[PDB]
Amino acid sequence: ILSTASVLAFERKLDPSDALMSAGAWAQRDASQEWPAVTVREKSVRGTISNRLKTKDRDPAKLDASIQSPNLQTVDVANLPSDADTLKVRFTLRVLGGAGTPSACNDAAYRDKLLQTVATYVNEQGFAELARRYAHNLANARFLWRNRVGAEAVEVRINHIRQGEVARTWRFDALAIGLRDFKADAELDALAELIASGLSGSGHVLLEVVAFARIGDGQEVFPSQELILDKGQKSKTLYSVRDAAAIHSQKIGNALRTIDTWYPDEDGLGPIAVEPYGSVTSQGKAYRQPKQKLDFYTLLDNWVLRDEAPAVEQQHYVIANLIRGGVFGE
Amino acid sequence: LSTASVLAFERKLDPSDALMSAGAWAQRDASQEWPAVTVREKSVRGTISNRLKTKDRDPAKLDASIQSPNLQTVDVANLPSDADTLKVRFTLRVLGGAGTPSACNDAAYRDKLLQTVATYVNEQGFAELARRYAHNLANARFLWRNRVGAEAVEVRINHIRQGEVARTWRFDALAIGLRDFKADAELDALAELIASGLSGSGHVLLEVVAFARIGDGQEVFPSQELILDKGDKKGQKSKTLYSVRDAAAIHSQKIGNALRTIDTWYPDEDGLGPIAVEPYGSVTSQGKAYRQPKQKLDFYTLLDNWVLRDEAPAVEQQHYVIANLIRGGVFGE
Amino acid sequence: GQICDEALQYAARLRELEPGWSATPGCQLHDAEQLWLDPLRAQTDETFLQRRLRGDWPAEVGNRFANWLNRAVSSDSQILGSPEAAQWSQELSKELTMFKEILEDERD
Amino acid sequence: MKKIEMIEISQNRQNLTAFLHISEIKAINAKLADGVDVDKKSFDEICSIVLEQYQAKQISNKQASEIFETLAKANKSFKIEKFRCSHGYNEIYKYSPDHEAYLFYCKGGQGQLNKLIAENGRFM
RNA sequence: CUAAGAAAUUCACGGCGGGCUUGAUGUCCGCGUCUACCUGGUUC
Repeated sequence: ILSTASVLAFERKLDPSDALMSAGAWAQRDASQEWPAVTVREKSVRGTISNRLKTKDRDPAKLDASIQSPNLQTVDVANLPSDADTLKVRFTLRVLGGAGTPSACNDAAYRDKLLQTVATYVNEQGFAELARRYAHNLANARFLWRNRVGAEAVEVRINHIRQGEVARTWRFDALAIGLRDFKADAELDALAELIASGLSGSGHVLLEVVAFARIGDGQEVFPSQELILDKGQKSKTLYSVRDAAAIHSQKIGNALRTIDTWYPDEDGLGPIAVEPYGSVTSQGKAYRQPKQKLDFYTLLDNWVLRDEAPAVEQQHYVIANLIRGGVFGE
Repeated sequence: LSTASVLAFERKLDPSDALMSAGAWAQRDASQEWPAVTVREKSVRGTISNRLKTKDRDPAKLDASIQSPNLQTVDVANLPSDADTLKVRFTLRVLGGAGTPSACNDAAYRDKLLQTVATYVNEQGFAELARRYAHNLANARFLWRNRVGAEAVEVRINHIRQGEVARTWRFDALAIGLRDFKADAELDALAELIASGLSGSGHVLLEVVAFARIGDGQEVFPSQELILDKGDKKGQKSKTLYSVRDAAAIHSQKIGNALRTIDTWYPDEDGLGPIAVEPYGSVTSQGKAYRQPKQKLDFYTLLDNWVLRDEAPAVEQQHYVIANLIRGGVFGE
Repeated sequence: GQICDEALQYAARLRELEPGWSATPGCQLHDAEQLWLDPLRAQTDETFLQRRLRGDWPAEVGNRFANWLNRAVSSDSQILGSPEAAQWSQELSKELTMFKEILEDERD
Repeated sequence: MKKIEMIEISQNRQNLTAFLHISEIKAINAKLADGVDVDKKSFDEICSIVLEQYQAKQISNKQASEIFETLAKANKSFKIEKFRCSHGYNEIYKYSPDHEAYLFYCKGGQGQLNKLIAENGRFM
């Protein structure tokens, strides 16, 4: 007799913050601490009817009477200044450690076997495989989602803060490091070992991450956008913290855990964010189907209940979405 | 093989908002510190000239309209009284990766679409679309109502590699037409540059300046903002103008519409001229739609003919599909 | 026809019942309803107070009421493409045509 | 396949006509009875005929399972459900066709979900 | 030239003692707002 508890919850490790945007000139990015913020303004927009209309009602009368109707929309837009060409994005990140221990549980035997399974994992192999992939997703600039496409140069600065002062600095070139491979450098492995020590409880780390992207004078940046509930009525609004455009923290947290490449469909497509029934929202489909046996909710209770440990590349997936958090069980 | 339920294509050839300034000719080569034009306020007393219901009986609705004072308050942008030209400046960048969708459901549909665009680029280059995009840059068509009546306009284009200038082009936009797409001896270099940007082999950032000699204190026309009813009889109740934080300016979508006036393959007439690339390719200033689905030259119908059932259309209008896949938008059911 | 009369009685008894009408919140925008369904002059009657809403043309209120009525009666290509939406618009036009004559005999 | 899965797979899909290739039409005709025939048909009537034949003690379970497997491969459109329950977090969301998404409705679990399904109807 | 004509509901009052609401999250793609105007209202 052994079964899954009714309520089982996990808090998250790797808590990021929001990312405020700011604007300045390239080759002044060393003194980039008094640069002004990128603000959100509004503008008006009208356009024709261009959606794929239904063929049950497709006559020239409707197509010429739909043009004269006046469509006025108010949109939120965020640009760079006319004399600046570099976007700076800054946030902080702290990893916590204590990943296999739940925040709530019901059975007394289930948590004592889950802790033993996770401790057996950590004793067999450390957090050295997940941490280099997290440091890879920090090393390039995947947290810049659409601000990264088409940029001339990207540069990332990472500080380690252990008092009210810095302790270690890193500088990377985010376009030399791809978005496809996971290869090991000598400077990247120090950061990998640092955030591997942070995930094991053997220290307190707090990183400050800055990214510079060179796009061009007066060009359009893309902050995160909000939800509006409802003749010139606003149809798009953008997220903002005090007089500054921003990106949500959950979007950067999604861009950080694009880790797994062990899903059975392909590997030339590249990495996928770690989710149960691993699913891409822009693609519309769901890899790791429960008809196959490469789920979180199948590998987890085959590993814990029936003592059938999966392959080594598939244990990183279970530990990755235990690090992610959430409510499992019933 | 059906069509995907969602399909989204990102925009290539994205410009910024063009800012306006004023100076003098024979000083336009030193036009970096010119003062920028401001949006000013004035008053207008309105006389009724609207077409009422014809054969009106009394003067109680017409001779009493004169005694009722109308009060309007308008925004106007004027040149100074010592300046006789208008400088309009913006930047542009072309991306590449034109046939790859931003979001789609079907996995076997983009396997057809990507190889369709692949064999299009393999058969014909991007040069035919690029030389007409460079033509629309070369004339000052992004100046909509500031181009009319001007005695001399000219266009400077700088190719920007780093914080410097890689290549300069200087044109005369009245010596080349707004109606004909004919070859030149220097414009083909700009065409090859933006075709290399459109194909993915490098990145391209252009800066476009346009000088227009209008007159000593005339009126320029920036974009017009959609006004709300939260103002009094004074307080911009009638006409407000778009100004980006310092000075009057044109929207970016107006210049984007002025840069894709490229296609001349619509079967209405061979002398009417080019229009902008739209599905059901329409004009708002004219009110007339073209390319209806009654005819078969509509984008959705021939796209489903080309991609699904291998009905490759005519080559002279195969550039229309790629011209409105470069434009970007929301397609699919 | 019943829905028009309920709004007429609500305008006649709601603003006309309470003996007070101060400045609206956002007077540059809250002045159309404060001018049409608003009371006569009061203690705060300035120079351009009793010579603005009684001397101006009180005929924009009919189109403003028709703009509110257009939301309630739903229109689309299912009705506008058929011949019943034209009569459904003409009935509202014949109803709101008296909205300027019966709703414009007070000031003018 | 169980019969509960049969009425589930019959009700949650749209009604489509001409959704079959002719190879699958003769494949289904090889697996149905002698007398009845389906041609130029929609989904529902096929579901009703095979349900009536399985209610009769005449058609076997592997054969109706092949029929419902073929109907499972063929039909690709589903009906959008009106309510959706997020189970660990105890929340109920309601579909809004203007946003093309599910918005937050109330707090509750399976009993409250069955209550609003019985009150408002299951599908859109 | 009224379902007409007529009429006191009153006196007093202690609501009250305790408490952990929690755990995760990608809002995305695209757009042409144009043409006209004497405030010599009595901005008392």
